[PDB]
Amino acid sequence: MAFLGAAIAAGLAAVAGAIAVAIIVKATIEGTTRQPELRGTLQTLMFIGVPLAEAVPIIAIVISLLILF
Amino acid sequence: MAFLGAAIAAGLAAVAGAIAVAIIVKATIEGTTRQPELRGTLQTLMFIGVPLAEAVPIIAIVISLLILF
Amino acid sequence: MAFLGAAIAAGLAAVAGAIAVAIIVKATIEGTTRQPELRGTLQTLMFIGVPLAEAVPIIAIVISLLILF
Amino acid sequence: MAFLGAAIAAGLAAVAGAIAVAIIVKATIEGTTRQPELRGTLQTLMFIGVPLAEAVPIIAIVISLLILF
Amino acid sequence: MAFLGAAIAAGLAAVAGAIAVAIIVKATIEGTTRQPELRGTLQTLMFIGVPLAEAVPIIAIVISLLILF
Amino acid sequence: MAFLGAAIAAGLAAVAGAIAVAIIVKATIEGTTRQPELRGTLQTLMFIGVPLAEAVPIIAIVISLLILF
Amino acid sequence: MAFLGAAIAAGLAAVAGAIAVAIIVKATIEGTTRQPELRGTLQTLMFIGVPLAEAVPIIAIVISLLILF
Amino acid sequence: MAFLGAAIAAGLAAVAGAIAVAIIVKATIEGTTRQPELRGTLQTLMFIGVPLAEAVPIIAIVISLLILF
Amino acid sequence: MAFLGAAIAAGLAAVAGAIAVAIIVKATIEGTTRQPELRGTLQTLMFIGVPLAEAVPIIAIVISLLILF
Amino acid sequence: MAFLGAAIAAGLAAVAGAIAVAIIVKATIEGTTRQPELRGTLQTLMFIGVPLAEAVPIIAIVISLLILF
Amino acid sequence: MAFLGAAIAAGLAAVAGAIAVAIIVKATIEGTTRQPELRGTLQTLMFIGVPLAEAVPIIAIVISLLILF
Amino acid sequence: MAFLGAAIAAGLAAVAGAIAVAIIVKATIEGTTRQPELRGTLQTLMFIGVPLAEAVPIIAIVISLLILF
Amino acid sequence: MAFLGAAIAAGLAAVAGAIAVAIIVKATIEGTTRQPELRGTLQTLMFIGVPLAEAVPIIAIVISLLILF
Ligand SMILES: CCCCCCCCCCCCOP(=O)([O-])OCC[N+](C)(C)C
Ligand SMILES: CCCCCCCCCCCCOP(=O)([O-])OCC[N+](C)(C)C
Ligand SMILES: CCCCCCCCCCCCOP(=O)([O-])OCC[N+](C)(C)C
Ligand SMILES: CCCCCCCCCCCCOP(=O)([O-])OCC[N+](C)(C)C
Ligand SMILES: CCCCCCCCCCCCOP(=O)([O-])OCC[N+](C)(C)C
Ligand SMILES: CCCCCCCCCCCCOP(=O)([O-])OCC[N+](C)(C)C
Ligand SMILES: CCCCCCCCCCCCOP(=O)([O-])OCC[N+](C)(C)C
Ligand SMILES: CCCCCCCCCCCCOP(=O)([O-])OCC[N+](C)(C)C
Ligand SMILES: CCCCCCCCCCCCOP(=O)([O-])OCC[N+](C)(C)C
Ligand SMILES: CCCCCCCCCCCCOP(=O)([O-])OCC[N+](C)(C)C
Ligand SMILES: CCCCCCCCCCCCOP(=O)([O-])OCC[N+](C)(C)C
Ligand SMILES: CCCCCCCCCCCCOP(=O)([O-])OCC[N+](C)(C)C
Ligand SMILES: CCCCCCCCCCCCOP(=O)([O-])OCC[N+](C)(C)C
Ligand code: NA
Ligand code: NA
Ligand code: NA
Ligand code: NA
Ligand code: NA
Ligand code: NA
Ligand code: NA
Ligand code: NA
Ligand code: NA
Ligand code: NA
Repeated sequence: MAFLGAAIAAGLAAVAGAIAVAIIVKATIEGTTRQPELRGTLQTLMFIGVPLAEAVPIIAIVISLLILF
Repeated sequence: MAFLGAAIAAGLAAVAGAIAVAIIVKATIEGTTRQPELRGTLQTLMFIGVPLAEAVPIIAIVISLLILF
Repeated sequence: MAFLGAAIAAGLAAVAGAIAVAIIVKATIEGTTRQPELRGTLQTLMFIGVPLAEAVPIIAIVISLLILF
Repeated sequence: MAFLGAAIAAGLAAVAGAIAVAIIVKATIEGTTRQPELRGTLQTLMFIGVPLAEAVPIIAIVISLLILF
Repeated sequence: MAFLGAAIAAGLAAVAGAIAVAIIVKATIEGTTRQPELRGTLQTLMFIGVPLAEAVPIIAIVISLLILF
Repeated sequence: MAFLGAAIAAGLAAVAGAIAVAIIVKATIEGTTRQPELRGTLQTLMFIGVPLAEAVPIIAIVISLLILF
Repeated sequence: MAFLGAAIAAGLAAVAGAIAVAIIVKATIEGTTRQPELRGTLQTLMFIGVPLAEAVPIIAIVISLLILF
Repeated sequence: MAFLGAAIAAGLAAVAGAIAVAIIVKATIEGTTRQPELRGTLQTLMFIGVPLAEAVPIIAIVISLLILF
Repeated sequence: MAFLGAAIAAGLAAVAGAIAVAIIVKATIEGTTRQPELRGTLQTLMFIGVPLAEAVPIIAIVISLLILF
Repeated sequence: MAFLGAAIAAGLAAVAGAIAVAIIVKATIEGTTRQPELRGTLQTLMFIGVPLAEAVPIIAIVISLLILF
Repeated sequence: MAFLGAAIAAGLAAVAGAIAVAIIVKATIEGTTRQPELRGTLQTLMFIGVPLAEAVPIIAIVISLLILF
Repeated sequence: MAFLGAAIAAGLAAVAGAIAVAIIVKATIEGTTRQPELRGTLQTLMFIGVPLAEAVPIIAIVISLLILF
Repeated sequence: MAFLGAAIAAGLAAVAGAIAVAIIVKATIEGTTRQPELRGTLQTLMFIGVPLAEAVPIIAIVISLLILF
């Protein structure tokens, strides 16, 4: 039950984080394609946004380990 | 049952928080691409919107922990 | 059952709240990118809309805590 | 089964009400962007539509409370 | 089972009624935005349409109460 | 089992009836917006199509009552 | 088991019939809007098409009652 | 199990057949609006396609009745 | 288990078959509408494709009957 | 367990196969509509693609029978 | 359990393999239609891509068999 | 439980790997069609992306085997 | 439950990572096709984005092995 729990928590967090980053990274690739001169502005948005999007997935991962220990 | 509960809360919280942020960050990246001159305005919307979107997912994380402890 | 229940309520409230805020903030970012003069106008709608969209999710959070305590 | 029932009613009602509101608010933001002279008219539609959309979710919340108490 | 049933009936009715109302209201807002002269005509379609969409969700709320009591 | 059954039939009937009506009403709001001279004509199709779409959801509500009583 | 079965059969039949009708009535409303002189023509296609789409859902409703009785 | 099986078979057959016919009728309505001259030609394709689409659902309904009786 | 099995095989076969045919017929209708002079040619693709698409659903139907009997 | 297994393998194989073929056939019909001179070319792509798309669904059918027998 | 296991690996691998191939082949057909001069190069892409898409679906099929045997 | 596990690992790995490869191969085909001068550029992108996308599904396949042995 | 747990974590991790990488690689390909000069800029974004998006999926894989061993 602890195993199932930890797995569901880890599993959903993986999906959460991976898709979220992918959406953001795509956005900056498309924007950069549209406006090469905004490369740096766009990249900084990516670097701010990724951590924000991974925050709760990371927490859920931690909880996943707490369930396992 | 406590493990499963906590996993579900954290897992769904992860999905909610991560995707929400991505939608918002993407919108911001796109907007800034269309209108570089609006950078700051759009970044303010991001910084306001992100916390607002995280609020309930964060509360569900607190509940996930209350279930575990 | 109480743990499982508390989780289902909080988890679903997280999704509901996070996604609804994303949709509203994204529309606000988009409206503003399109018509920068309506920046304040669109901001006011975001500030009215968000509490409205969070209302039921927040009540579900309370019910979650009630199920738990 | 009461906890599970309460949660299910409350969580679904939260998804229902939050997303319904997001859709209505997003329409209002899009409409006001295109036709700013109509902001009042549209805001009235939003203030009518929102309560209408929240009606069954709230009754489900009330049912969630009856299941608990 | 009475609790689980009542909650399933009420949860689904809320999803049904709220989303359906949102869709209709959105349409009315988009329509009124394109053709402001039609605002009353469109509003009458909303007021006729909303009760029709809510009809069966309301019946299912009654059934939810009949199962609960 | 009766309770669970009645709720599944009522809840699915609600989703069915509410969404279909919404689809049909949206379409008549959009059409009326594009071709206001067709107001009456389109309203007639709405009034024909709504009962038709509600037919089977209503039989299922009846079956829902038969399971409860 | 009979109750569950009757509910599943009737609930799936309601979704089926209601959505199918909705798709056809919508197509009819859109078509009529684009070509008002084909009102009768298209209305005939609706009246042929609806019974065809409703056919199996109605059989499933018969099976629902056979299961209930 | 027989009841639940007959129900799954008939309910899936209803979803399959109603949606399938709706897709085909819609195409026929859209085609006729686009190129009204082909009314009869498209109607023939509809009359050929509807029975073909309905074939496996109807067999599944028969299997439903075999499971029941 | 036999009953449940036969119903899953048959119901899934029905959805596969009916929707596959609809997609192909829809395409043939759209094709014919755009290029009336290819009527015969597009029809022949339809008569080749339906049997091909229906091939595995039909086997699934045989397996459903093997399970029953 | 063997009946439920055989039904799952077969019913999934049916959805896999039917839908894959429908997607390929539709693409052939659309291509032939747009470029009638490529008829034979596109038809050969269809005849290579369909067996390939069905290879795994077909193996899943064999495995389904191995489970029954 | 062995049976149910083999069925899930096989049906999943069937869905994965068929749909992937359908997407790749549809791409080849659409591209060949737009730029027939690239028939050979697009066909090489497809003959490289299809096996790569099938790699893990085929391994999963091997596992399904180890589970059975 | 082992069989079931192994099957969930391998079937999800199959879906994951297959669809991902299809998305990438499709993108390669569509781009080469728009810009045949870049067929080698695009193909190098494809040969880099594919192994990356398969990394985790391949590992997950290893795990599936560990579970089974 | 350890087996089932490890499989859920590894399988969800595979879907997460595969799709995220694919979305990103697709974006890179589309951008490179639209703007061949940015080839290297876009490729760097891809080499930053991929490791990022696979981070949490990799942690879930690690967790999958913990659960197993
Ligand atoms: C458990 C299932 C996991 C996978 C669920 C689906 C994964 C894919 C999610 C991403 C889908 C949406 O993409 P996107 O980049 O926002 O497109 C934006 C397109 N524009 C450029 C026009 C804005
Ligand atoms: C349980 C697993 C759940 C997986 C959830 C995955 C959901 C991903 C949804 C992301 C897609 C939405 O993207 P977005 O930025 O709103 O743009 C959409 C509108 N435009 C393209 C025009 C901008
Ligand atoms: C476990 C289940 C998780 C569910 C996750 C579902 C994610 C849904 C995300 C929805 C994102 C899209 O929103 P939106 O901007 O209103 O549409 C865009 C419309 N425009 C084309 C006008 C821009
Ligand atoms: C279990 C949790 C489920 C969460 C599901 C969330 C889904 C939210 C999707 C809502 C999408 C709302 O976009 P829409 O009204 O089509 O925009 C159309 C705007 N234009 C008319 C300008 C194009
Ligand atoms: C259990 C979770 C349930 C969540 C379900 C969410 C469903 C939301 C679907 C409704 C999305 C919008 O649709 P609509 O406004 O009719 O069309 C869009 C209008 N245009 C055609 C002009 C773009
Ligand atoms: C239990 C959860 C059930 C949720 C079910 C929600 C279903 C909502 C989808 C129905 C709204 C769709 O609107 P529509 O008029 O077809 O526009 C679609 C956009 N076009 C007109 C361009 C096609
Ligand atoms: C549990 C069941 C939940 C209910 C599921 C709801 C499904 C709703 C799907 C209904 C979608 C409406 O399609 P349609 O109007 O034929 O397309 C119109 C396309 N054009 C307007 C661009 C031509
Ligand atoms: C349990 C779920 C039951 C409800 C499922 C609803 C499925 C709706 C399927 C789609 C219904 C209508 O789209 P369609 O006729 O394919 O044309 C769309 C493409 N065109 C715009 C070119 C015409
Ligand atoms: C009951 C549970 C299972 C229900 C499954 C129902 C699924 C029905 C979905 C049928 C949709 C098929 O649309 P179509 O004609 O290929 O057009 C698609 C054209 N575009 C891709 C360009 C939009
Ligand atoms: C039990 C589960 C059953 C699920 C059944 C779902 C079936 C839905 C399949 C729908 C596939 C539709 O794709 P398509 O028409 O090839 O794309 C058309 C795109 N263009 C027109 C732009 C080329
Ligand atoms: C449980 C089993 C359910 C299986 C249901 C699988 C349904 C898969 C349907 C997937 C069809 C996707 O088509 P596609 O190639 O992306 O075309 C998109 C056309 N354009 C790129 C031009 C826009
Ligand atoms: C059991 C679950 C089975 C799920 C099967 C999922 C089907 C695969 C996903 C659907 C196909 C996604 O096509 P894509 O090339 O990414 O976007 C479209 C490319 N354009 C930019 C041209 C629009
Ligand atoms: C077991 C269930 C597994 C389901 C996995 C299904 C995954 C489907 C992934 C398909 C997502 C494709 O999004 P994307 O590449 O951003 O297209 C964006 C194209 N535009 C920019 C034109 C919008
Ligand atoms: Na973008
Ligand atoms: Na945007
Ligand atoms: Na918007
Ligand atoms: Na509208
Ligand atoms: Na319409
Ligand atoms: Na239409
Ligand atoms: Na059509
Ligand atoms: Na077509
Ligand atoms: Na592409
Ligand atoms: Na892109």
